[PDB]
Amino acid sequence: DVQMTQSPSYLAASPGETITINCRASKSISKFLAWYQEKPGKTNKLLIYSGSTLQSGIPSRFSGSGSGTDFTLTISSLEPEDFAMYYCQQHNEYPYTFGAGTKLELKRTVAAPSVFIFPPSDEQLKSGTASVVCLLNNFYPREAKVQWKVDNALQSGNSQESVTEQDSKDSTYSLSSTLTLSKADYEKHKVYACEVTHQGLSSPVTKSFNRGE
Amino acid sequence: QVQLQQSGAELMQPGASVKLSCKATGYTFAGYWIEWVKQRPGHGLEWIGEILPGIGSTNYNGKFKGKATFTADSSSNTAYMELSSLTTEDSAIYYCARSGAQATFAMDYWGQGTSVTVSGASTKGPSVFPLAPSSKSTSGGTAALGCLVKDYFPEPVTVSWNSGALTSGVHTFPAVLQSSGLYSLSSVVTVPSSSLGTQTYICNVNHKPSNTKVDKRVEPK
Amino acid sequence: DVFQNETWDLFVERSKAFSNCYPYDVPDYASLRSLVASSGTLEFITEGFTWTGVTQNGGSNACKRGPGSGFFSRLNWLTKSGSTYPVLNVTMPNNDNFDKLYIWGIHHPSTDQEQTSLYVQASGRVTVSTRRSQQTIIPNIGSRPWVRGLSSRISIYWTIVKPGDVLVINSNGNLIAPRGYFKMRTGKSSIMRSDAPIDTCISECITPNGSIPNDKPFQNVNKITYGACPKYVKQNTLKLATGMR
Amino acid sequence: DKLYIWGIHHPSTDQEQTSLYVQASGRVTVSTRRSQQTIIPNIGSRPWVRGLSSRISIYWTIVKPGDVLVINSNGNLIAPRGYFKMRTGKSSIMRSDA
Ligand SMILES: *[C@@H]1O[C@H](CO)[C@@H](O)[C@H](O)[C@H]1NC(C)=O
Repeated sequence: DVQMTQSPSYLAASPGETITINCRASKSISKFLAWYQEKPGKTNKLLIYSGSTLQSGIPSRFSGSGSGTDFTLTISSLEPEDFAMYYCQQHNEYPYTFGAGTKLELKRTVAAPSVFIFPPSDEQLKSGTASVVCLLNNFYPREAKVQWKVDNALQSGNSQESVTEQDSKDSTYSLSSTLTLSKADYEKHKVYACEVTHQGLSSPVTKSFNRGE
Repeated sequence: QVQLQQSGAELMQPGASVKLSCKATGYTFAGYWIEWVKQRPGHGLEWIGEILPGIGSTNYNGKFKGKATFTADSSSNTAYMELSSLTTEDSAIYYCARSGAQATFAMDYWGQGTSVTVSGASTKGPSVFPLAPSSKSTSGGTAALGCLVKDYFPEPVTVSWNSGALTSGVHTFPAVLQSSGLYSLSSVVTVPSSSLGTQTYICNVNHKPSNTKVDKRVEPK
Repeated sequence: DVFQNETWDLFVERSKAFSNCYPYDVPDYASLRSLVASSGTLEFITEGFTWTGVTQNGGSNACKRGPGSGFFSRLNWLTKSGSTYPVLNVTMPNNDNFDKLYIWGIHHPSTDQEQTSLYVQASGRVTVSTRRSQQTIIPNIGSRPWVRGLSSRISIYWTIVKPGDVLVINSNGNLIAPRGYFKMRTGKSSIMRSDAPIDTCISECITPNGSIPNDKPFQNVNKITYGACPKYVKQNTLKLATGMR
Repeated sequence: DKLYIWGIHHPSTDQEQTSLYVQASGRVTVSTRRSQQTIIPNIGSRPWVRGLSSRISIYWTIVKPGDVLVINSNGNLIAPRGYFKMRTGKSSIMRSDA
C-alpha cells in the first residue's frame, strides 16, 4: 500500500507565471504516475500519465517529470482556467492511491477581513438555547483564526467554526463561527466578544456587544 | 465522443444498501476497465476498485473488500457498484472512470460523480432566523446583515435576498452538519449603514425536499 | 469442488454432465482425460509458486464460486499489476519420488483491447518446459461464440515432471498458472460413460449397461467393459452341450 | 451436422501479403461453442507450382445441431461459401486403376 504526500497542500499564484507541484510516494513506483485536474461543475480530467507523457488534447503548458519516489508537474504560463484542484496518482502498485491534492488560486494579493458579531435574536432564545454568531468577510490569506469570550471569560469546545468555499471570482474568503449556551446563562451574561487574528493584520481584532443594542 | 454518466444522488439510512450505476458511451464497453473511486472532504480521492466488464474480472482495494461489489451489464453498457451495510463514514461522492492501456491505465475519462448521504435523520424543514447589523455602533460605512438557516435535513436549502433583487456582496456559506444530525447554513449581504433606517432586507429560503418556504426579515437590534 | 482429492477405480461420467465455469477447450482432450482416469486420483498438492509482479486469484462473472466472481480452484488466473506484467520466470524442482502432473492454461481474449487491459503486452506468450520437453503457446485474440456471457476462452495444457526433473514456466502474458500438482499413480483406475444407477451389490464386471455376471465366458451386452468381464462377441446365444445326444 | 471447408492463404512475400491484405500479418479463427481453431499465415516462398510460390492451407469444421459457427479474421481468410451436408452410412473410398 503506497501512501503519498502531494505538496504544497496550498499553492498561491497569479495568471501568466510558471509553477511546479511536487508529489512523493512512500516507496518506488518506477515511472507510473498520473496528474489529474478537478474543477467544479464537470468531470475530472487527465493531464499527465506515466509521469511524463502528455495526454491528448491537453495544452503543452502542462508537463511532468520525475521517477522512482519523486515526481513533479510543471504548469507554465498560468491561464485563468488553470486555477483548479490537482491530484497525483500512482498506477505501479495495484491499490491505486491518490495524493491529498492541491488548491491553485489566482490574483494573489493581500486583504484584511471585516469582523462582525451578532446576537441570537429573541426567536433563538425562546428555544431555550442561545447561539451567538461571529463573522469575518472578504479576507485573504485564509489563515484567519477566531476566538470567543463571555463576560471576559474565555470559551472553547462549546463553539465551532466554518469557512466559505474558496472564491474563484475574487479569491477573498469569509468565515462564520458559532457559540452555544443556555438561555438562562445568556440572560445574565451581558457582554459577548469575538476576537480574531489574520495573516494580513498587525494586531488581533476584537468586537463586542451588550444587551439593548 | 466518449463519456461516463452516473446515477443521481442518494439518501440512505444506516445499514441499508445502494447500487450506484455508470453508463458508458462512445467505445467498446467490454474492453476497458471501469474503476470506482471514493472522494470525501479532507480524505480526498480514494480508489475503491475496478471491474473489466467483458470478463467480469473484479478487483477490490483491501479497505473495501466487503463493502463494495462490482457488476456489469454489457447489453446496456452499464457498470454497477453495490455499497452494502452503509454507515455514516460512507457519505461521499463516488466516481466511475474509464481505464485502459491507451493511457497506460491512467483514468482518461471520468463520470460526473454520484453523491451518497448516509444519515438516520428524518426529513425536516429549517428554522430561519435573522442576523442584525450594528450590534453596538449605529454607522460604520457598510455593515453585514445575515439570515441563518438551521435544523434542516437533507440538503439543499436555496436562499435569496429580497426575492433575488439583492445580489451585490451576497455570500452564502455552505452548510455545516451538526452533532444533532441536522444541517445549518448562513447567508449574508453587505448593506450601507444608512439604509438600515429606511430599507428592509428579507431572506427568502426554500427547503425543497419538503418544500418548506420561509420569508424572514432582518434589521438592527 | 465436491470431488477434490477424490480417488476411484472407475469414474462414471453421466450424459447430463455440464460445465458451469469459464469456457475452456483442451487440445487433445482425450489424452488428458485418459491419463487422469488411469491415474485414478485427483490428489492435489499446492506448491509455493512465487508469482512476482502480477495479480493472483483472478476471476470472471461466468464462474460464480460464491456470492460473486470466481474461477477454477486448481488454476490461478494471473493478471497485470497496477500497470505492468513482468516476464514471469518461475521454476519448481521435483525432488519427490513420483511424477507430478501440472495443469495450466493460456487465456484467449475476445478483443485486442481486452488483451491489453488484462495484460499490458499486446500479445502474450506462455512457455512450460522440463529438461527434455517443452511447450509454447501463443494466445489468439479473437471472438468465439457466446458461452455463459463470454466470447473468450481458456486452452488447457498439461505437463508431467519426472523425479529429478524441474519445471520452468516463462510467460509474458495470458498465463493461467497452476496452483500445484496432481500426484500421479499407476493402477487399475479407469473411466466410463454410463447413465446407469449405482447400487450396493457385488460384481467383478461393469459395463455401461450395468454390472453383469462373469460366470459365462462370453457376453453380448457391451464392448465397453471394466474388470473381470467376459469377452465380447457378436453372437446373442451360444449353446454348449452339457449332455449327450 | 454441417461440414464447413475453409482455408488460410500463405503469401510468398511480405509485400504480397500487404497487397492482398492491408495488415502485415493475418489471422483466421473458426470456432464453435466447444471447439476452436486459429491459424496464423506464414509468409514465405514455396516451390514453384503452376506459376505460384504461395499456398492455401485447408481446414474443416463440423457444426452440430444447435451449435453455432463463428469466423473471426483480420486477413488471409479463404472463407467458405456454405456447408456440406454430412451423412452416416456405407460410403467409403478406394484407390484403383481398374
Ligand atoms: C489433498 O491431499 C493433500 C495431500 O496429498 C493435501 O495436502 C491437501 O490439503 C488435500 N486437499 C484437500 C482439499 O483435502
